[PDB]
Amino acid sequence: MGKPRGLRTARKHVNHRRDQRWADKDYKKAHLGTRWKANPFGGASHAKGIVLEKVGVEAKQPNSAIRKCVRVQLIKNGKKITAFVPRDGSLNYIEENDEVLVAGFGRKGHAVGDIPGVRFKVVKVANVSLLALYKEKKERPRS
Amino acid sequence: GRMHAPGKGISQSALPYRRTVPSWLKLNADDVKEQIKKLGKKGLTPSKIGIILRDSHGVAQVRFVNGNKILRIMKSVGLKPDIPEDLYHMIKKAVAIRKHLERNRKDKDGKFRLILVESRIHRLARYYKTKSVLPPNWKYESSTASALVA
Amino acid sequence: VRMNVLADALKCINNAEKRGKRQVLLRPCSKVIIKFLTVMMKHGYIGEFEIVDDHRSGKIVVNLTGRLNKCGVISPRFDVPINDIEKWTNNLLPSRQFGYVVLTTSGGIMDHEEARRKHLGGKILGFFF
RNA sequence: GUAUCUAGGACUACCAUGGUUGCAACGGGUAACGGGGAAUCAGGGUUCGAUUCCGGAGAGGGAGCCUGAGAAACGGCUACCACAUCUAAGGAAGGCAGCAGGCGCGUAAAUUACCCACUCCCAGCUCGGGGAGGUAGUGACGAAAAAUAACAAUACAGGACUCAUAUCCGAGGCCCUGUAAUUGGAAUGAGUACACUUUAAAUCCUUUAACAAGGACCAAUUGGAGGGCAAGUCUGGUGCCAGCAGCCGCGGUAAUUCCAGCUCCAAUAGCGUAUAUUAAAGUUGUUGCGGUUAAAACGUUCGUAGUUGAACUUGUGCUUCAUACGUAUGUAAGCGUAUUACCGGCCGGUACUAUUACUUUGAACAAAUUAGAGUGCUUAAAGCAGGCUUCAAAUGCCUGAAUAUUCUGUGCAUGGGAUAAUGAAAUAAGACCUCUGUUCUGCUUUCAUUGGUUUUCAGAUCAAGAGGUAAUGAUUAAUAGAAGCAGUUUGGGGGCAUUAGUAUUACGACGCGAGAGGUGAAAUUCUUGGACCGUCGUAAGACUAACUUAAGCGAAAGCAUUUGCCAAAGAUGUUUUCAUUAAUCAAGAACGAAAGUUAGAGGUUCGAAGGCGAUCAGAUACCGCCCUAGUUCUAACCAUAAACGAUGCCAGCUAGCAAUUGGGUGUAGCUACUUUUAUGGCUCUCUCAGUCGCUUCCGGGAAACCAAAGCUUUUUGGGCUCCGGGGGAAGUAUGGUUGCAAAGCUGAAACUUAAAGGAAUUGACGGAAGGGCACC
RNA sequence: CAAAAGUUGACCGAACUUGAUUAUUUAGAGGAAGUAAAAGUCGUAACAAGGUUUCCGUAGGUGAACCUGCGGAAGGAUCAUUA
Repeated sequence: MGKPRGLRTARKHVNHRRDQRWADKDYKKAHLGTRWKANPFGGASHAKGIVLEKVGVEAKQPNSAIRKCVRVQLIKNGKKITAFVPRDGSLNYIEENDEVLVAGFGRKGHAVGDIPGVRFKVVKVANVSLLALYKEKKERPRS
Repeated sequence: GRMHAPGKGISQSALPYRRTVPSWLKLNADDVKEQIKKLGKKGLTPSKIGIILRDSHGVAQVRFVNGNKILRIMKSVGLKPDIPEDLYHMIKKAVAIRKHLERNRKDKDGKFRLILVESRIHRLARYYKTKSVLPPNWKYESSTASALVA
Repeated sequence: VRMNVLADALKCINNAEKRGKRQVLLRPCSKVIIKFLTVMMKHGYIGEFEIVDDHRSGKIVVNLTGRLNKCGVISPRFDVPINDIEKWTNNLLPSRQFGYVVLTTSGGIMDHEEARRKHLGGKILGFFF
């Protein structure tokens, strides 16, 4: 069924393989270097950005919730991202014009769950971490 | 196969097992050889000789009586036609149907089939150039083809 | 047409044993097939094979014990550099104890067991279990 | 020729027209130095490498140069361009991608420490210099080893054992395990800290006094507890709010998901999370996917590259010997145009010999790494130490720091002759050999020496004749293909001329009258009397109802009146020919319904658009009328359709029956006839190749189904192409291409989103279909 | 005989200017898409013959859906019966 299974067909497999791997979604991303070109992270694990605005993101059905996201502009690219503030209360911790760490939601891009267009997480406000602040183990550096 | 059409239909020559026989056949290899020369001089192609002689004689197979096939016999005595007979006939048909198309243009089935008849000539001729029975870079072109048949 | 003649015959054998049928007509039987088939005989996998002299290309009638689960044919004949003998036997053979992988080796068409004794690797023809 | 250390288009004159390319060149991109290597694995692979080594490269970007064995050097110079510096204003001087340090960039990375003691290098050197390197400091990238307590006993707890009693139930009580902040003395230093050891000198370790244990002390975590996923249907607060949730989902007042508490679980000196990668992922498929319907056959074929490719061609054996158990023969030696021939005593050379791909065995494979040998680095990561008679006396005895593979492939050398190709020579200047001293090329010994002449030798090759030698050079014809064909024969195959039939429409004549078309009912529209209709003819254009199919042909689109011609295709048949020609295919091409388009003819019919009557909120529609482009034909486009049998093509094989198309073998079958025949058609019988059906699989599948969608393996099967790898965006954007244009091809992504599709099942529901049942 | 500043002709040629070219980035009136849509406005298009079977190619017209015309297919509502 198909494959050139002859003794000296040897080039043809490689050629055809590259024609088939053209369609391979992970290899498209790798070869075409889409991370650096289109994705707001330049394949860079974290990005520090500046907080523009706090957004009251209305959830997709069957869930009626106001799910509290934050608009962030990365220092390297000026690119606008909406990132979610995970773990409790948290917009109260964000404060407009603070320096915030933008991390992703572990989803190979793709918008969260029932949360429209929020491909990203927040892990830190003012270099402390959100996480520490909720538990109360740490207290916010002044300004 | 049937490369021109989908047609699976094979009908081919069942050759009698006995490689030396027939025993009843009074006639020498010289006798059959002589008739092959005479009929070939009359302008009979080796196919036409091979069928006519079987019925008229008994020549069961030309190969069996005299060790050499018709074409080989003709060649040794120098009766061999410049282009092997199978090409001659294909080339005759291609010229004939091309002449038909000049007369009756817009036969869409005929032109399509015109390509098939040239296509087979080129391929079959390609083999003979390998045998060197055709001088290397011998080419089928239509201009010359018309003359060739006649 | 029939680029590898080998596989066409050995498929016929599989299909035949799938009925349970003790006989098969094989077409158009090669030297490689004759050597494949003699290799079968030694381990008792098939009963007697007989090659009829048509002045055409040789047909074979196979007599089958039915000891054979399945017989497969390798094309392309992948170059075995002696230590891929171990890899190829593991993959397609049901057991390490039994089942012969069949090669075209320098000294003949031989099983991998025989090939190991002679220390002559090869190109792979086949698998019989 | 010049240059140079050197070959060399490195450079230059002259002179040729070459060199590279679908085996992807040239160009563009690359978080692209390369390799040794690393990561992750069942293997196979995939990914990584900027960095601890090796080689090369560069030193802001570039160029030029001196010295010197060596630098086109930058911690040399000279220049420019860009940067930076000082200045008494004339000028001059510089390269942290060296070590620290600072700034900036960023997700992201340390001390303005000490030393040549170790390691070693350079120098004129025993000695100096050394941010080469070592040393400390910083360092949860990462790896490696675990301090943080333990036992009786007391307080009650469990489980055996006993006394019991034997649902119940109490008393004695044990190796224990514990829930207790009850007790009691013990243990051992992590830490601390003399001292010693370390060290160049300090540091920490390895040592060890003095010190340190009732945790509240020597005082552990980070996520989770609805499910995935391990553990609360807990308690307060909140109540689809806050917020939670990688996903599905939770939260609308028993919240087992929230926020806490409490209880607990899972992994604890680590764990969470992000990003990249790999496993899973069979979701990339070489190994090893899918394509009827799930995402998938290009409309179809020709067809070149590519790719693939049938059978036949040193080989079987016989005998005996040795050697495992009368055997067996596998091993050894014999015998039949490549194991023939010497020399030296079967051995070992020499003379030797089809090309390859492959494969075999060798060398040649950098260390680290990787695997791992030897070995108690006190464990261990691993270090490469060290162990021994012996802590005696003592260099005494000593093993060491292997072996493999990754450094692939390749190349070298060697063996095999299977597989797949190639090879003479059938237009025989064919292969040997041998005879012409025939031919041509061609010579150092010895004729004392040295030179000239010519013989032998023909030193040693070649080429040309003639003869003898030869199995003397032509393999089958794949239930492969090509081709012709005795021919038989098929078909709505194609083109052209032609022919018939009625109708639809229109017209006239005739003829009789006030209605007619049309529908759900109607009205428009047709008629003022002669529509509409009848009858008769004729004009125009179109088209072949029924017959006509599970029926044919054609490569496919498509092809249904008659007849003629021209050529084609296919099945059958062929003891014809050819003798692997072939199979399938990027590219490229041929044909390619309809609409749409260019120009005519043609326009009857139907009839997009328009305008009309009803219907209907709307009708713009279905419906009714008029009808345009269009249908048709011709010369051109277009290249697309459910171009569908949603199913690539070629080959073999795997199941019964009856149809069905065609040919053939037998018809002592019926009928047609000549005195009966001979002939023909059909059945009957038999068989191929065609298209399918039925019912079963005797396999596949998720099923519906499928005799192919089977043989698709147990991660495999003949050969070959094309296409899919979540759903949408999107067949769109963009560019290129083709097109007159309409369009068509090639064909993304951003971003969006947890489903999406197919199946069958049962319900519900129908202005889908059939039965019943009741004076709601 | 050595020999400085200067200097002749050559070859390398940084650098600069201007045309051409390529890769890569990014402003933009406005136009024209898609998406999130999640309380809306207008229709019922398809899903049962969706009350006009569905659906394809292609053109035009309708507010839109869509309708219509021409040729199709069945993924139909005919796997059919019907001398």
